[PDB]
Amino acid sequence: DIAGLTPCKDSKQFAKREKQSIKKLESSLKLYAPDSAPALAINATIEKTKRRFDNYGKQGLLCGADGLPHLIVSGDQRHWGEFITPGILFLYIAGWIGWVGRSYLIAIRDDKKPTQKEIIIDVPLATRLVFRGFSWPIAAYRELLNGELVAKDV
Amino acid sequence: DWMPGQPRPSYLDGSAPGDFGFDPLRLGEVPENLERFKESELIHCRWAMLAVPGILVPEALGLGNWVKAQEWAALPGGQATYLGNPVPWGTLPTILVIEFLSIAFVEHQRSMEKDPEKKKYPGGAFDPLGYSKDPKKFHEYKIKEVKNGRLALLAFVGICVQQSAYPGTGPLENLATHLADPWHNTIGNVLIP
Amino acid sequence: NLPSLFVPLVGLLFPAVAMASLFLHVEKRL
Amino acid sequence: MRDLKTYLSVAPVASTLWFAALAGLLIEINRFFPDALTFPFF
Amino acid sequence: ALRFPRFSQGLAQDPTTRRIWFGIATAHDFESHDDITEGRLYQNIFASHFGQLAIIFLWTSGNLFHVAWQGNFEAWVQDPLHVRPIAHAIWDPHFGQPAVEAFTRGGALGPVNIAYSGVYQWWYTIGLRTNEDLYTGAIFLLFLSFISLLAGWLHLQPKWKPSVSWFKNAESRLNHHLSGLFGVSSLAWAGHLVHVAIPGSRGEYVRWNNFLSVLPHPQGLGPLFTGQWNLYAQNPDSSNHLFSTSQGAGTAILTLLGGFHPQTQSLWLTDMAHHHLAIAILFLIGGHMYRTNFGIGHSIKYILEAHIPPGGRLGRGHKGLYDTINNSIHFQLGLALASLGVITSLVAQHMYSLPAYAFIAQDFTTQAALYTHHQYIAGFIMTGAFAHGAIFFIRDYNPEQNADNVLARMLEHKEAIISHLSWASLFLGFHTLGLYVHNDVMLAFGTPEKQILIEPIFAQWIQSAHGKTSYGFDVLLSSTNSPALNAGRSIWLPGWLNAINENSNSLFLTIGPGDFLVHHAIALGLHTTTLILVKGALDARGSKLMPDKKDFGYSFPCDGPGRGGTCDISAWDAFYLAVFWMLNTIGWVTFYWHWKHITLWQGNVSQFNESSTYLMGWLRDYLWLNSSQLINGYNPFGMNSLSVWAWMFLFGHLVWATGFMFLISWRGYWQELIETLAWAHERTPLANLIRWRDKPVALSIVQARLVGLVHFSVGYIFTYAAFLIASTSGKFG
Amino acid sequence: LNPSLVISLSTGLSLFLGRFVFFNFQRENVAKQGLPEQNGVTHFEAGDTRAKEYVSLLKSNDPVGFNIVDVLAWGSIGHIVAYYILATSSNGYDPKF
Amino acid sequence: SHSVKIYDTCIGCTQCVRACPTDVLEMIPWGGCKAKQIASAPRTEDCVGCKRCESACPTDFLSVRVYLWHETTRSMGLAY
Amino acid sequence: PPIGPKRGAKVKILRQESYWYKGTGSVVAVDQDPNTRYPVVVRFNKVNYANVSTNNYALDEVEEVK
Ligand code: CLA
Ligand code: CLA
Ligand code: CLA
Ligand code: CLA
Ligand code: CLA
Ligand SMILES: CC1=C(/C=C/C(C)=C/C=C/C(C)=C/C=C/C=C(C)/C=C/C=C(C)/C=C/C2=C(C)CCCC2(C)C)C(C)(C)CCC1
Ligand SMILES: CC1=C(/C=C/C(C)=C/C=C/C(C)=C\C=C/C=C(C)/C=C/C=C(C)/C=C/C2=C(C)CCCC2(C)C)C(C)(C)CCC1
Ligand SMILES: CC1=C(/C=C/C(C)=C/C=C/C(C)=C\C=C\C=C(C)\C=C\C=C(C)\C=C\C2=C(C)CCCC2(C)C)C(C)(C)CCC1
Repeated sequence: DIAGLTPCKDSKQFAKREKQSIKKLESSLKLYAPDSAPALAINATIEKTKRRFDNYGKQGLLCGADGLPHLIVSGDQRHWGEFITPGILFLYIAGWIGWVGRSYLIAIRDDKKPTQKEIIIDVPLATRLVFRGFSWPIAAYRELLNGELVAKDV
Repeated sequence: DWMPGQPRPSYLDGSAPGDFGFDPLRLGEVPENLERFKESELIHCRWAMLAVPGILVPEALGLGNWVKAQEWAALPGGQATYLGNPVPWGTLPTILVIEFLSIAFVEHQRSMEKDPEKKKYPGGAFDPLGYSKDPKKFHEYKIKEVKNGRLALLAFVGICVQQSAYPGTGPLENLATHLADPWHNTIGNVLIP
Repeated sequence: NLPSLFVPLVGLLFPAVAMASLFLHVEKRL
Repeated sequence: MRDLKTYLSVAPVASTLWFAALAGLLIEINRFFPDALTFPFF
Repeated sequence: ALRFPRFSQGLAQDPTTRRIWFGIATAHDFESHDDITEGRLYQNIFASHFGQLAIIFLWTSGNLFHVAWQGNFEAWVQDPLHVRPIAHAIWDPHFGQPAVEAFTRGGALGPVNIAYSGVYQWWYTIGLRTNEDLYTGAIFLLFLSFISLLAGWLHLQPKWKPSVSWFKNAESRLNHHLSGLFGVSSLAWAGHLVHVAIPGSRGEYVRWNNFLSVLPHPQGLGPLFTGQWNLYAQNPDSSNHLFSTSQGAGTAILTLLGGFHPQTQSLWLTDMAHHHLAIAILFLIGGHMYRTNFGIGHSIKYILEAHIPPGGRLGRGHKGLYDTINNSIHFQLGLALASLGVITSLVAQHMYSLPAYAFIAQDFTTQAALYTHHQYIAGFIMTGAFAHGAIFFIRDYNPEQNADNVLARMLEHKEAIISHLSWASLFLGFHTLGLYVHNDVMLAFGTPEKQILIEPIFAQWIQSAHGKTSYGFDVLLSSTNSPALNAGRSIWLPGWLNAINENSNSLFLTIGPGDFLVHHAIALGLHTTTLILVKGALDARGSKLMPDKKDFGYSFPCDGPGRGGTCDISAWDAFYLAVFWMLNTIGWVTFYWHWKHITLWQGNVSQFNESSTYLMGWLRDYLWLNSSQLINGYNPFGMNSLSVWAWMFLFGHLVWATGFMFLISWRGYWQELIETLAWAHERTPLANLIRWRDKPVALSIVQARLVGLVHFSVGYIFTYAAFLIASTSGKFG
Repeated sequence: LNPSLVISLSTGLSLFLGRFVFFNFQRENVAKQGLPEQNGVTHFEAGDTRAKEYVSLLKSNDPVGFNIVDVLAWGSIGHIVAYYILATSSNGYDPKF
Repeated sequence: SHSVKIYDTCIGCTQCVRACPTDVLEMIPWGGCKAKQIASAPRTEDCVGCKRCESACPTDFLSVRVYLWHETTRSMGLAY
Repeated sequence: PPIGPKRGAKVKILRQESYWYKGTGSVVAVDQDPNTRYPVVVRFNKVNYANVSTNNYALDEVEEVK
């Protein structure tokens, strides 16, 4: 497929890895009575392994000759779940955090002792401000247009 | 005004030919550059006004389109055909040396004159019919040339972009393809494959 | 044969002479 | 009481509470949605 | 003056041992010497240049002499792939018998060192065949060294010493350097290729005696002047060709084939002759650009004055830069070192991928050694380039004469520059380290399938663009309908596409996620080293912590413990800090190269591909695994030829660690200690009969930074060199 | 195909252009750009003994001022174009359309 | 010997002199500030270069400057 | 007549070697005695690297800003 890779659903090496992992955990499982709690734990790890490989196979991940997923970050629309979509989620959260922290710093900057609220958090003010991050992209875009985002002549 | 509701630039009062107040990048902020731009704009407008029919008319006839009419020079023994006639000098180095000397001389003659108003509208030998008679009608003809030439430039852009969107086409071949089924033959298919 | 002459020449005699000479130049007083 | 809430608002304590909540959250998310190299919902 | 150093009265009057040390470390900083003038400055530099050239000629002459007198050259020419070349003989009276035995190799009569510089392949490729040829070379170079000393001596006497106005005639020097130094030299080299090297490649031994009888081409000279040059490209060598023989030999002297010689795995000699001829023409025609004595050409000053964009986004543009650069030797040295460092890395990257010497690509220890060599040289050269940018800003920069031009605007928005270099370095660092650590945790917990392995799809797409088929992207040169493929099918593309898709060579090696990660580490190192050096240069004239820094010079200890503490606030200190990051960066580069190749040469490319995505893989499957033969170079059970590399390996480990002392311990500790020692000496009978002429003191603050950086670097280089050469040569593959 | 023909044509045309076409442009540009100068003054006035330009060779009884240096420059161009067309004609190179 | 200079930004608070451990600096009369005194460095041959004076100056930027220069027995603080 | 800016006025520091260069501060008192070379006393919101928050400046080193 892309970059000479093959889908992990079609990869012999991928299935060989799932097989060798499961047989490894079963080799550990042969040591304990099947009713015992170590046994149930190793069974849970086995079920979680099958869930892992089956999900990677389902969601269309490409594999290398190593039998391991490789991520396509070029922007190819078949693989936005591998970077572009979690990336937009990240930028939303990071923009949220930074926008909220900036809101707090602006809110306390004209206090009589600003540093006082930087080492002892004004939690009521913080709670008032945390949900501004929900609309941070509109707020920051509007500030960029209005000229409130950047300090003048710095 | 090109865009109703928008404040015209400070340096565009509307007096110039074809001045509708369009310079959103303020590229004419410096006056010297603006004058140079009026000259160069007229040069492009006139090259385009000559080149558009030279592209279309041989296509309406049996001759190839504007792209095919350049193709003999790619192959080594190439000889041109003007109206189906294998013109003898049609080899690429011949007409290439010819074109370099002739074009270089003429255009460089334009480089060595600085009126600067003659660099836009020289006239004289280039106005033998004397359409510069009535300065009102001559200025209206300036608006005439500028709008005609801008139109020709836009058309040329359409020809090149259509040529990229349909390699080995003709503007009139594209037009006929559209006239067949206008609702299913559109730029929409090129914008949306 | 020649290395048996020049290896001690540049590895023993030359460093001794250069170090002694540079020592003298460096400790001189005009 | 007021002084104690003040102490609990101080930088290290607010940090332990905040990151402890964040850790419990991320742990539980990886508990119900383990592994996951991708955003599968598209 | 009155004693050493005679160029510094302030140092000669020092009663401490410092006087000696600083006399050595300041001997070449002419601008700081007593009674210095501009004329003396330029003249001392010029003579020093002749002295350097003499050193270089004498050094190459020595290499020639030793290969001819103690080496394998004649035997090596007959069997390039089964004779280990000999650098020189070993006469060490400290050898036991086992060392005499184990180092006696390469078919020699006593202990010898195997050369890993690759001079055998080079001299063989250019036409040298006999030890006699090598002796003629060595005597010729000894001669050239002597005439270098002669000219350097000559231009120090009056009427032979040039005026500074002559040194500042930039247009003339550029015309002669481009047209003559670059162009004519290249043209002559094409001459040597077609008259000597290509004949020697076809079995003809052409020397000074017979080179007038022999024709380089059967029709030669006449198709050149007619303008039908293709007769020179007519009959190339056959794809079945033996390099020292007339089998498969053609008659062509100038080709554009594009690949490698199938036997030697190196570039075609006719290709190289054609290359030097063509670029020689470009340099000749380009060396007529600037104005001298004939009323035609450019005023570089006028061109610089002319390049000022309207709208003023660059202010006054490049106005005043001609004097700013021509009057500042540090600006010139900075540009020279920057460019020279770039093309040094370029040489490193192109000599492993496109080998130009016969039978050098099969010598793996040599290819590794040369790549490492030139990458470390390139690094040091880059750090120096920035160092002299800073020194320029302090000593030569005239703010009023560069007012509002591009150069001053660098200083004017230095915080945006420095802050964004900081951002890029932090992003690269956070995420490259984060992905490596994630992958290491996945492999620790036994779930390699959970790694984050990002395909280097952009570089892969570029390799496809070059015609590599490994990734199936079907773009230009990788696609049949591409105009770029059609345009070159008749020329270089058959040989090129043949070479790039051969799996044995290093031409655009196949890349995967492990290459992605290390490439981002390399980006991190370039950005951080660049951040340190750029901040150092732009803050050299001052900061908010030290606004008057320009008044204190390039190198000073600090500004005391006031204002918060000011250690390592000088620009020199920024260089000193950046050298560590350069050693780190080139360490990553060379680790990368050597591991990828050592796995390629073993047919075990997969080991790199799978193990390079987590850092334990690098620690265990590269360093630990390949130290095996090295660390056994000597042991309780005996020795072998690798012992010199085992010893050296520890030597570096020692020197490096010694450096840590000077870097962690600072001065006052040692000064008080030395005071107790002075007391001890004066109060010890018999010994107090002996008195020191120079008061023993602890090394200076800056001096300790330098000494410790030097130990750190010597240990760094010697350690990695021992491991590189022992791990490759021990396997030779 | 004939070297004397192509070289003579190209060099004659180059000398011709430089003489009757591009001469004024050449001179006004070499005049406004002027002699190279260090620290606000020419290299020779600054003290470079060998930076004095040669006014003897630049004198020509050619009415417009065309001299030996002009001949050398334009003739060089004509020979470079000439050997370009010669070498490029004997190629046999043809791109695949 | 190290060079030491005073700049007319000096406000005459005397702290550089009080800080100096070798007595390099003095207070001399002057008319440029309210304290009517300015510092001076008449004994820089005894200056050891510790910059305690600079640590003591309240002026922004400093009004004492120590330019470490040619080393002597006195400037290296040697008792031997 | 009073020399220098009004007390309490915000001024922009023009002294390039000042920690507060191109920043602003509040005027405290302007010493009207001539021969005083740096009569303007400015207090600042942030301490400099010497933990000092006030400094004297010349008349041409302060620019009154509202
Ligand atoms: C400049 C490059 C160079 C280098 C790095 C070496 C390195 C070496 N040489 Mg060689 N040598 C050289 C040039 C060089 N040589 C030249 C040009 C000649 C004359 C043809 C010789 C002739 C020579 C002989 C006969 C012998 C060596 C030997 C050796 C080895 C032991 C060192 C020694 O005996 O002192 C070197 C002895 C010399 C005579 C060298 C001086 C030759 C010229 C004039 C160098 C200029 C020296 C100058 C006064 C100081 C300049 C400092 C430096 C830049 C050179 C050593 C590995 C010995 C050996 O092989 O041991 C196994 C040995 O017997 N050398
Ligand atoms: C392994 C050794 C090491 C490491 C990790 C670093 C790390 C760094 N150096 Mg440094 N450096 C080193 C050696 C090292 N250096 C040496 C030997 C020298 C010579 C003295 C220098 C001299 C030097 C200079 C002069 C500069 C740097 C710079 C930097 C930063 C570069 C930007 C970056 O990569 O983003 C961040 C990268 C990291 C690797 C940070 C790692 C830590 C992460 C964030 C862990 C996260 C915390 C985690 C939750 C655990 C919490 C622990 C808990 C107890 C709180 C970075 C923090 C440059 C800089 O400041 O960049 C702006 C800079 O100018 N270095
Ligand atoms: C309000 C918090 C905040 C904001 C909005 C920014 C914003 C910015 N920082 Mg900064 N920074 C911060 C905190 C913040 N920083 C802290 C706490 C530190 C010390 C650890 C730094 C250290 C730092 C460095 C070294 C650099 C930046 C840089 C930058 C710029 C580039 C983005 C970046 O590299 O992020 C990187 C972010 C970090 C390295 C750490 C951020 C710490 C957390 C995630 C944010 C703080 C949260 C805060 C506690 C919120 C309080 C909640 C409140 C409502 C009560 C950007 C304008 C770079 C720059 O100059 O760009 C040109 C750069 O070089 N920052
Ligand atoms: C064409 C290249 C070139 C040129 C001509 C110069 C020229 C100059 N440099 Mg520069 N520089 C360069 C490249 C260059 N440099 C490079 C590549 C670097 C990066 C390493 C630097 C970094 C640099 C700094 C930081 C400084 C200079 C300084 C100077 C000036 C004085 C040097 C001096 O007198 O000290 C004399 C030099 C020595 C006595 C050398 C002894 C120390 C060396 C490094 C130890 C050798 C290693 C060891 C012995 C190897 C043997 C190991 C053994 C086990 C085998 C001088 C004008 C200094 C200066 O004047 O600043 C204004 C200054 O501080 N340079
Ligand atoms: C055609 C006339 C001419 C020529 C041949 C030279 C030649 C030279 N000049 Mg000179 N110069 C000239 C005219 C000329 N100059 C004039 C007219 C002036 C007055 C305006 C000057 C004034 C001048 C000064 C002030 C100085 C020089 C210097 C130099 C030397 C530079 C050092 C060097 O070796 O680099 C050699 C360069 C090359 C070999 C070409 C570039 C190398 C490339 C970029 C890298 C390698 C290419 C290739 C891959 C190599 C393969 C490697 C393999 C073979 C191992 C050099 C030999 C400097 C010097 O060293 O003084 C002695 C110096 O200080 N020149
Ligand atoms: C500080 C300072 C300084 C210094 C600086 C430096 C040191 C710099 C550097 C730098 C560098 C180090 C740079 C680099 C660069 C590069 C570039 C700029 C590139 C180019 C490119 C291109 C454009 C290419 C292209 C191409 C081709 C041609 C073909 C193939 C493909 C490609 C695309 C690749 C000075 C002295 C000056 C002054 C003072 C200050
Ligand atoms: C008297 C007279 C006349 C005449 C004139 C004439 C006849 C002229 C001549 C002139 C000429 C006729 C000139 C020429 C030429 C020049 C030059 C200067 C040259 C050159 C060449 C070159 C430079 C080359 C190069 C090369 C080489 C060598 C190698 C490779 C190839 C090439 C090309 C690169 C007339 C009547 C008109 C007018 C009156 C007067
Ligand atoms: C698409 C894509 C891609 C690409 C990318 C790129 C190439 C980009 C660019 C980008 C860029 C080139 C950007 C820029 C920037 C600039 C600036 C100028 C900035 C800024 C920022 C700011 C201003 C911020 C602010 C804030 C906020 C908003 C929130 C938080 C707080 C703060 C304040 C921080 C790749 C292939 C990779 C992957 C796939 C997808």
